[PDB]
Amino acid sequence: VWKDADTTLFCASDAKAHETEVHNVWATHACVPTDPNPQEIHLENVTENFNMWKNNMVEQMQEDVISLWDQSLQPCVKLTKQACPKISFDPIPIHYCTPAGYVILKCNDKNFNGTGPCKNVSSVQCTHGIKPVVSTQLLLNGSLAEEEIIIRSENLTNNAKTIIVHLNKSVEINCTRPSNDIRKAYCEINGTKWNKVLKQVTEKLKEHFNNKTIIFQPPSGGDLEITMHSFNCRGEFFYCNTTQLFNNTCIKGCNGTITLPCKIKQIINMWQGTGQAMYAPPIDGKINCVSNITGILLTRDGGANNTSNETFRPGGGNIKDNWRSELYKYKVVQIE
Amino acid sequence: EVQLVESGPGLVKPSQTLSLTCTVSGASISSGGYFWSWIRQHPGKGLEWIGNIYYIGNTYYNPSLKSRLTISVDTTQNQFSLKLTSVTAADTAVYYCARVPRLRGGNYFDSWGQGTLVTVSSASTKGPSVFPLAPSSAALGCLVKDYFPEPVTVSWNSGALTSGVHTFPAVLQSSGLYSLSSVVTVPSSSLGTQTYICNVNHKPSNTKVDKRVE
Amino acid sequence: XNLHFCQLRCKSLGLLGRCAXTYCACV
Amino acid sequence: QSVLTQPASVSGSPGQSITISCTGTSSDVGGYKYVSWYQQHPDKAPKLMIYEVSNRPSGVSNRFSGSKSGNTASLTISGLQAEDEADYYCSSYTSSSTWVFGGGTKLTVLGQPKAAPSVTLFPPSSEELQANKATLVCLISDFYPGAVTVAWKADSSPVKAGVETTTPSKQSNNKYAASSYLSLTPEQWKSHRSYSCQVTHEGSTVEKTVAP
Ligand SMILES: *[C@@H]1O[C@H](CO)[C@@H](O)[C@H](O)[C@H]1NC(C)=O
Ligand SMILES: *[C@@H]1O[C@H](CO)[C@@H](O)[C@H](O)[C@H]1NC(C)=O
Ligand SMILES: *[C@@H]1O[C@H](CO)[C@@H](O)[C@H](O)[C@H]1NC(C)=O
Ligand SMILES: *[C@@H]1O[C@H](CO)[C@@H](O)[C@H](O)[C@H]1NC(C)=O
Ligand SMILES: *[C@@H]1O[C@H](CO)[C@@H](O)[C@H](O)[C@H]1NC(C)=O
Ligand SMILES: *[C@@H]1O[C@H](CO)[C@@H](O)[C@H](O)[C@H]1NC(C)=O
Ligand SMILES: *[C@@H]1O[C@H](CO)[C@@H](O)[C@H](O)[C@H]1NC(C)=O
Ligand SMILES: *[C@@H]1O[C@H](CO)[C@@H](O)[C@H](O)[C@H]1NC(C)=O
Ligand SMILES: *[C@@H]1O[C@H](CO)[C@@H](O)[C@H](O)[C@H]1NC(C)=O
Repeated sequence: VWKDADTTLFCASDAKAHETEVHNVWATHACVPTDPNPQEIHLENVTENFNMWKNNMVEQMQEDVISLWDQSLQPCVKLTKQACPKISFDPIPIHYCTPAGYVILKCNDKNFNGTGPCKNVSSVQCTHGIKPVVSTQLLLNGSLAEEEIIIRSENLTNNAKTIIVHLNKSVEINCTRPSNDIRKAYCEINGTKWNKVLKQVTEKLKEHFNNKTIIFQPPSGGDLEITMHSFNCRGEFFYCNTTQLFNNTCIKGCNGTITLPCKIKQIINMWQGTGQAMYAPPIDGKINCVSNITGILLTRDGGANNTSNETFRPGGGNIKDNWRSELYKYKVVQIE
Repeated sequence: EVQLVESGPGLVKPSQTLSLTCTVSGASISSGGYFWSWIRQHPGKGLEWIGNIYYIGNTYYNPSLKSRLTISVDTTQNQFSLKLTSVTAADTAVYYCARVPRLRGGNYFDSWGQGTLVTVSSASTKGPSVFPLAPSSAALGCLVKDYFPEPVTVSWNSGALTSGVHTFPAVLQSSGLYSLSSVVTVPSSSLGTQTYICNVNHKPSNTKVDKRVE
Repeated sequence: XNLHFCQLRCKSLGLLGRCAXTYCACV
Repeated sequence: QSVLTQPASVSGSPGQSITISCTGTSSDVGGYKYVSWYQQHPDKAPKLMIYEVSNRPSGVSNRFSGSKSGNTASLTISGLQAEDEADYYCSSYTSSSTWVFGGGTKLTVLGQPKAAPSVTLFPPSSEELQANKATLVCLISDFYPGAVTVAWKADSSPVKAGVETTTPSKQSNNKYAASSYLSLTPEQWKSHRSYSCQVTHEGSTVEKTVAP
């Protein structure tokens, strides 16, 4: 009664007609009103093979979130002056949604790493509301593992492959650029909360690597974009030094709250295509956002050898992985 | 799959309300993903967008029309319709049906209906009276006399003579009402053994009548 | 992502280069 | 709710290439990549041919392509052929929150024959007469181009009215068509010896005569 396939989905949103927010405005064209009564349908006894790492829904969310930016976000200076105005910018949740002749299958397996057979399979006609949060290193307000923690990877042994971890407990980040150096801004994270989780990982990480010590590390090198947790607030790009997050020590004796430095940049590397873009600078006003760390992205050194332990460090930059962190559980399947 | 058909009256009186309905074959929801549109063309002139509606109650109208306009989604939704109050001879037009749709972008009118003509005056509907016109010194046909509004349709031999068949454009006489003719080319041998009948139809006054030719 | 530049760019430190999306990463 | 501006007409020749322009504003075409193009053909429904500035529906030649720079988009046709002779309409979405079609450009493919008309004339039907009326029916068809000028005659003998007359009506096969009905009383038909129908087009005049 069905086979795997790919087709041009459609999006839906609770977007509002006249707010000037860039996400609302994009989706007012592009998307359709949201369904008042969306209906899930648990399926008989059907067992399906999902594969979050080869999912054409990812490639589609990507296309959108790109168009959404290079369009809403106007630089100064041309490309390849342009006048760079200041625009409202908070992402709203976008539902993706099958058209006629296809449906979406959903894995309800609680502990599941978007790969292999599923068994507890549902049928939505529209995914959940996914906010298109573009960021690095950390995955911000979004899904969250219902039961234990989940380590996603296309192949763990190939150190080359990004590792996505799905947190089962959220943790807030309080990032602020106060209302007067203006380019200087910071983030705060309740320390004792965060560490239990990191501890809570490692363990759940150690499980996947033979009870051998799990060591963290700063990133080896590359663009400021990946070396540092990059993200956007109210239109402003933040670059945060996460050396304090992976602070092996604070775990025996230690203390409470954590604080990251973070700088705002106006000359950044595009995530959308190879190049650079200039945006106008901030405004003496206060700029704050507060995200749930719903998960994080790691790489592994391979390296070892093996000594007797594994080294892990921040990664990201391939934004399709952010879309995967949510889309892992859905897949498009045709009927006709 | 997916055709559309415009159903309704072809005449309305001034100061009155005009109302049509479209009928699917696709699934107004759903499927998708897609809006449902009304679009019109005063004859000899261009296209004017009238409105859009989503399967939910969402309606998007032409600023020009917003005072005299509504769109609806009916019978289980399925089928949608146009209601256009207080009209004039400028509201006369061929009203098409169209689907959009909006997947992730593209906003673009497809699945076009064949349209229905809706004429506007206070004049009265009037079925035609048909006469058989036969040839000499060839091709024959059928005259459709004194009718209103347009359009009449001539078929020939319940459908199986598309063959050599010209059904000409009609003439609105100096009076209020129309008249048109339709002709068919056949071989001189054939006649003597054939019996051709034309099938004239006029829905604004359910006039169906056939008439033999020699 | 421009890999070869990225490869060269990380080689400065004696790291290898890899594309991480439209960015440059080093190990 | 603009009006979106296309040149009233354009022209080309077989194998040739030609583009129709569509200009709007920073809110329509500006604006969004939602410019659509339609071919008409008298007298059929519109046909989508380009959507989203430059895309094609499956089953539309490669000759049709869509472009857009700034607030003006354009349709290019290549390897021009007869079956292109039509009206082409432009449309675009519009900031908040509507669509708006363009005027419409008439494509005229040049370099063709010069077809002469084809008159045939029917007298009042045995049956109409028996309902004291008449109606002579003249039918001009398959000529090029429009227009024609038609004049009836009794014996000598300029007559009207009568004397209704259609305007050049184009058919599928690019060639035009007209018609002229001479309404009259039955007695008046029995009056003369023959009525006729004189069609005239460029050089030629054509006659078709009928008798009781
Ligand atoms: C399937 O998963 C859903 C969601 O986690 C749950 O509500 C349901 O009880 C499960 N059904 C079966 C048969 O295990
Ligand atoms: C992902 O889970 C499936 C069980 O459905 C298993 O086959 C696969 O080995 C797991 N992969 C990883 C990397 O944990
Ligand atoms: C994620 O969600 C919260 C709540 O909507 C919002 O305030 C926050 O700014 C979001 N974070 C990012 C980085 O978009
Ligand atoms: C998350 O999973 C870990 C083990 O993987 C477990 O110890 C913890 O209690 C889980 N859930 C929470 C903290 O909500
Ligand atoms: C995963 O990566 C390892 C190490 O690079 C390699 O041996 C293998 O090709 C991969 N395994 C599978 C099952 O593809
Ligand atoms: C974050 O900390 C700042 C002070 O640095 C202050 O605005 C507030 O206590 C926190 N804000 C939120 C929303 O938690
Ligand atoms: C941070 O969270 C911990 C964990 O419950 C709590 O004990 C402490 O009160 C919190 N500290 C602050 C400053 O909010
Ligand atoms: C972040 O700051 C720390 C200071 O603890 C420094 O050691 C590290 O090199 C810095 N990294 C970057 C990319 O700024
Ligand atoms: C990490 O922990 C150590 C405890 O040894 C302490 O100096 C400080 O609280 C932390 N420093 C950084 C840079 O995170």
